[PDB]
Amino acid sequence: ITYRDIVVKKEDGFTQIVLSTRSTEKNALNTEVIKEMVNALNSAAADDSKLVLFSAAGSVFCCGLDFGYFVRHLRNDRNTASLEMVDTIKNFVNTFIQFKKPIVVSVNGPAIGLGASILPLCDLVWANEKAWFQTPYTTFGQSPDGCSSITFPKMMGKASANEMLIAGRKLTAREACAKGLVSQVFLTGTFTQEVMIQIKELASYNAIVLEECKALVRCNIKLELEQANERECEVLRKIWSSAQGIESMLKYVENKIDEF
Amino acid sequence: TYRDIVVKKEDGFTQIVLSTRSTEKNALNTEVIKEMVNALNSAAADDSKLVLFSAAGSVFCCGLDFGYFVRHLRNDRNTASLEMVDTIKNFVNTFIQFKKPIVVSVNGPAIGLGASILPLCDLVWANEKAWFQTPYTTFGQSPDGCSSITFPKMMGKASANEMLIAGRKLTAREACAKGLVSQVFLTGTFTQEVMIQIKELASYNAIVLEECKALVRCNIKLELEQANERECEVLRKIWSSAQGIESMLKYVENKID
Amino acid sequence: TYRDIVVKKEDGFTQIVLSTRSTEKNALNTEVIKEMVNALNSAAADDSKLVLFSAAGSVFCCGLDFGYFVRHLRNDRNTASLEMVDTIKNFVNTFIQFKKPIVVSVNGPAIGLGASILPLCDLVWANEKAWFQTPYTTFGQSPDGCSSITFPKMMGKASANEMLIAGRKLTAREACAKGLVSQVFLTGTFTQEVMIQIKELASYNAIVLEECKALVRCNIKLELEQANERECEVLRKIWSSAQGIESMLKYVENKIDEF
Amino acid sequence: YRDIVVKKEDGFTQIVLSTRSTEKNALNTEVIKEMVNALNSAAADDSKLVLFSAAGSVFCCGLDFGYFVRHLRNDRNTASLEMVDTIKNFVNTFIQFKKPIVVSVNGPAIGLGASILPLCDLVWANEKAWFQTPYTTFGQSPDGCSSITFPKMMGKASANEMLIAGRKLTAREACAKGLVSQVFLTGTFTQEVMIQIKELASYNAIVLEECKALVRCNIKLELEQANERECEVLRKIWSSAQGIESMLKYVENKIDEF
Amino acid sequence: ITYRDIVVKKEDGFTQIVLSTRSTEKNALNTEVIKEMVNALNSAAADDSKLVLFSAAGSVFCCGLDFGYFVRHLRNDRNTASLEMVDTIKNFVNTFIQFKKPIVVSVNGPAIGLGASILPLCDLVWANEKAWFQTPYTTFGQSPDGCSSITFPKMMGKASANEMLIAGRKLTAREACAKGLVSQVFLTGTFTQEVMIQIKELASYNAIVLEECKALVRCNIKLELEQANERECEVLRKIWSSAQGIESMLKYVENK
Amino acid sequence: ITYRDIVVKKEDGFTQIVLSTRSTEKNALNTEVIKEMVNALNSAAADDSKLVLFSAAGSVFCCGLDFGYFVRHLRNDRNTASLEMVDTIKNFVNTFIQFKKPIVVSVNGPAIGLGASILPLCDLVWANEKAWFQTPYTTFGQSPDGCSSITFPKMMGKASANEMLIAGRKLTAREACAKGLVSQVFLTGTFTQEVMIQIKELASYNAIVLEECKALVRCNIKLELEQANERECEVLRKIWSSAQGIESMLKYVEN
Repeated sequence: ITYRDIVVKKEDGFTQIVLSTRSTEKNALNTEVIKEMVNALNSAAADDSKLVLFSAAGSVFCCGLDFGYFVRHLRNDRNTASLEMVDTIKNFVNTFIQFKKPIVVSVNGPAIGLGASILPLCDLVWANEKAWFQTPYTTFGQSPDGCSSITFPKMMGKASANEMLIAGRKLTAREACAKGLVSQVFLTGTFTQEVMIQIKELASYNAIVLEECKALVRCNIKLELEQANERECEVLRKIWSSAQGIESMLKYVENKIDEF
Repeated sequence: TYRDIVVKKEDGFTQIVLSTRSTEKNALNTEVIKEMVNALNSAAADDSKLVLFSAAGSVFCCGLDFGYFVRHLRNDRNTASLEMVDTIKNFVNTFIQFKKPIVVSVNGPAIGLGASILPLCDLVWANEKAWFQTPYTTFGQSPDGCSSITFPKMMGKASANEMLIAGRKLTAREACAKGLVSQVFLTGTFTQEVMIQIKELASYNAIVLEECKALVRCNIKLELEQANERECEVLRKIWSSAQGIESMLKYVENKID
Repeated sequence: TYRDIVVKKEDGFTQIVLSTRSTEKNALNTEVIKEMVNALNSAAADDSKLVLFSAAGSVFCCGLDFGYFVRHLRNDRNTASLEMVDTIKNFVNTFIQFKKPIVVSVNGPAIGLGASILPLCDLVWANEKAWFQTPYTTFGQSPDGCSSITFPKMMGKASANEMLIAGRKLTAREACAKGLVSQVFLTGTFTQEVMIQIKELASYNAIVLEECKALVRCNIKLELEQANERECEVLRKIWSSAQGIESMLKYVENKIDEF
Repeated sequence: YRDIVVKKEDGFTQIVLSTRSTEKNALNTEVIKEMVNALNSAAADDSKLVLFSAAGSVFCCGLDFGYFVRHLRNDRNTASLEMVDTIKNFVNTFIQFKKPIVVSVNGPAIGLGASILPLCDLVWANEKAWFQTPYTTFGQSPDGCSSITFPKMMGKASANEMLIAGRKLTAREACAKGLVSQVFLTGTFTQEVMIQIKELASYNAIVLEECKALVRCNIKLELEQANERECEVLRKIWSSAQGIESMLKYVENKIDEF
Repeated sequence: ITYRDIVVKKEDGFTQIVLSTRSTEKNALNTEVIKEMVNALNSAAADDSKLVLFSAAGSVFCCGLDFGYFVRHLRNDRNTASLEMVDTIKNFVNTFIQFKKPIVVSVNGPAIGLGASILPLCDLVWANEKAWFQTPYTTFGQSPDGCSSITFPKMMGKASANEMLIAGRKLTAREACAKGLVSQVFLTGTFTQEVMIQIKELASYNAIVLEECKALVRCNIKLELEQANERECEVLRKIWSSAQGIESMLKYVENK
Repeated sequence: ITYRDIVVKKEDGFTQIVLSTRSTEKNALNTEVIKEMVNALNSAAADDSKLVLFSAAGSVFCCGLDFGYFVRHLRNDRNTASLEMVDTIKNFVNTFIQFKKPIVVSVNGPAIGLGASILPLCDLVWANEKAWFQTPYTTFGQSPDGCSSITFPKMMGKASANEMLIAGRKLTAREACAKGLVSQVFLTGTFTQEVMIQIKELASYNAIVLEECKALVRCNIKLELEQANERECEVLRKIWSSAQGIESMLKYVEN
């Protein structure tokens, strides 16, 4: 397949999946982009690669959900649109939870909201030093997504995780790395060649050793991730179908656009 | 009316301030614990969105008042160690069961039970001059406040044992890096800043705040409960023994602080 | 007397010092493992309040002696990998089951099994010059020592995989920031600070120390047991396979020690 | 409430399934949300326990497939999402319920009407009632956590005779298999149930609730996990062409044995 | 070692522990009786037996906790006494949980309360047809003990378990056998000789095989039992340290 | 698709595997018969049947492991042979654990040791009324196999499980049905007739539905079964490579 909003590049030993949106700005996630992503992942699961590189094109890595888009739909019909909304997010998150091959994610810029919370679901997080990370859930008017309700407290402690989850604090690549969110930081000048050279190193390893490393790590966390996803989504379906949650989303979008 | 605490009902939040009169340095006796639990029970049932837990004086909380407790253990070992353990369990569980977010503001040193309760709260705000220690092996006790699981969870077992076994102190900056503290505040503007930040938190959607806490507390709650009971059972055993009382007396007669 | 370790029964603590003769740079063969288990079983029964696990020489423990195990696998794959995997499993379980606190002293590189057993101990005291690696992808192996769960628990999944999959080395200070090491020492005063702090710990209440260990280890023990079993099950599969034998044969032959 | 009758009494609240928007106490969306509402009220009131019973000749024939297949056939995607959401939340209300629930079974319990019974605490059945979970006849995988609760009370082989083979159990054989906990004679079923409920309502409220809590304790998470997995599967079956097809076949062909 | 409330017999291949109380009626359990049992259980763990036979003398196998005894102590100081009471129960129950050899329990009279809830902790339950079984906790005014909050639902399903735990119903030996509580029912006439024949048969088996069958079975459920015992005792302590809980026990003992 | 010891029938909606040994007595299991079953199951898994029917030919179902076969091997080389034996049992048992389609088992006569202990790993168990069941591990001189150390207590309680596991108890088809080991009992005259009617009934059901019921029911117990299989095999390895274990089997075979 060729995609509207993503580019896929099949190499020997690895498959590249590049978020490069056209129907949204700065790699925002709407329904269509998400189904393309899940589609590219499913295919990458089945091809002859040993691992996947998840990267993004342009300025930001992923700004998360496109609330400007979703708020129109929930305003039009909140009970249908939040069912669909929440079902596509859950499916998205589970695609990461279920993925058998290692996923290296390569972060070129800002990762926000759902663009940030999916990161812990991959196997290696490689950040450009100029990227920063935020899950401003309380600004959005939603509770956590992407299993960040367990993965953040697990990697940074509950207090530190709540600084992101409740207080909506941003983290530089180096702060995210210290808190476990990011596993390696790269100098900006040579980011993509350095990522390219390290990815090819990983692709030269035994495929079975790679799958087994990931399988063994994934054993005693997978059911926790499944449940967090299920629990988060249930909560989001009741918030996004509520009068306050819609209003909150509206309020957020009107403010976001109101700047010079 | 409260002898050892102050309760301030503010817009969207309730402030409980530790300010002891029956103890020095905000130390915890059974009486002080009782007040805090009741204050917390009241705050949970009121129309605030969250609780700010802070303290007054040079110290945040130096933990259990062992000078007070050792006297009671020497009177009646079995009664006093049991009441002591039962009141701690209840104290700890109140934090574990609490549905509203609790922000804790630490303006000075937090020692022993004063530091182990902090992981049970939602955010930990610390003055840069605050420091942290759980010198259980100096006291002559095993962990309290669930710290036997919470410390290993935030910092890994080794770093956690540096505190639990080796009795190491952490600066607010070191604690922040180790996950005990979530934000360090500058000394000059400490109280005004904490108040600005709590008010902004109290401006957030109440349901979003509770759901968020509910989703986080969710896969840890039973472990916390199990750990609280296990911790308290070991403490009752230690504090009812001659060896345990001897340790407490050693600490009270030898301590310099 | 042991041919690969020195045991110093001391006042309130027992020292187990890895100092192999049958292997180079404190590598682990079947004999070395067996002695360690012996010493740890004896130390579990003495009236020491705690164990200090140290080493002698320039390296702490470079992990599995692959030059030793490779011909042993090349001979009798099925039984030999069972032996090999069972002796590791037992070595690892001994740490998991140990009731007394273990303080480990690291005065050089800990590589592979030499590094993955550290999270099973209680305090990790490292010379600033010590470094840490689990280069599993280079060995041709899946994780061992329960590192499949312990590493992601202390440092998070992604940071753990930098070690487990990407084969990265950590300095003492970096290992400390990531949970693996609990105290870094200056090289000049390392062994003397370690001795004075061990004796301070040996002066604490024996019951209190045993109870701190029990409560901390409590909600993680079955996870460790299950992860050990699961990892050994996979290692039997890999080391008894054509490609896993070759990977080991390739490593011990191509390897040029950076320690 | 259109479809249920609540009867608070001394020490216990009775909730009677008595549908008028459906036949034979079938569960449609309306009926389910009334039941959840009534259960939530019962949780908040001063009763020590709940009696869940039914009016008419059938206890509950489960999902009203005639009602649901109309919705599924319009919009597979949205209707299967809504449908699974309402069942999950129904089932979850039983899972989370803190007071003992005694269920009084007066007639056939079928499909979801039998799969909820193990989520209650005592099951008292008329000797003339029978039990069936004909999932393979409907064309669905199990619901109500019966994928784990049936194997747990009677072993997997016997559970699959219900779940796969579609076999009926009399009240007596359901009793031997642990699904029913007491069988009563038919003539004065309601009189005898009522005296035993009054006996149970004489017990300490805290003791009753601690007994519930200590049992539900061991199994609550497994129940939530089974509910979750089943609903995931049903979302896939009911939004598929095979699934809709199976449900229409069922609705159109052969009518009721209750 | 001599005991006042139990008789221990070291036979060839098995040890027989007989509950035969002198300080209680109907083989009721008070602190000292429980202590003597834990002691004889530890001794039998250590001896050369392949397995233990657990039985009782008299018309009643075991009527459970001696509430007359305990209520006196709880009256004095409920706080302190409920802990002591709950800790000796926990330890008793844990002694069965951790026991590594097979225990065969032989029941020739009513087993009531704690007297019945320990049976699922044993390995084989052999009962006279005239034996019956009851856990009338709601009559006592307590929540479950002996791990019965998980052992009864796991053997009979939750609804059937609650007919015992909540409704306090009695099961005949036959009914308890159909429910998995009893594993073999014997006709009354030659009950003890029949039991003795069968225990010697079991003792003929390889000791390691016997210990290994037990360890592999117990392995899957050991934590759950320990946690059940933990929760149950925590709840019993808060019931027996309350006004309501002492009232319940007072009423029960007075009515008697 | 050719087998010495089993007849496979790729039928309409279902595949029937018939145990009919020649290399052993009474459908007994040795390395080769076990390896044939595994291959035949793996093939059934891959074909377009919606379910598997596991039957046996003649008057006995399966008397379990052939100890006359195995004990010569153990005596010859206890370490190698006890490991080989334990590895093939593990893979056989795991084949049942991991199986995605329902398996109906048709039990025509006695099921003994591993012949009875695999029964709980299947989904439906239909027994001729004259069929009986035993797992006499304490007579063989071994610990449990087939996951029966967890599956027996989960279906019947721990006490009734040890009647079988420790006490050598034999269940009639009726008692086994009452204990949850058998799901249906069929009167003698009409066993094979009825089994065939009923399996055709089930093969008329939706394939995905059948596979989903199996996946949902297995879900909850999968890891426990795997851990029990691993655990049992470890202990058996120990017993079968010990003098007392070899002594036990030898005695059993001589008697």
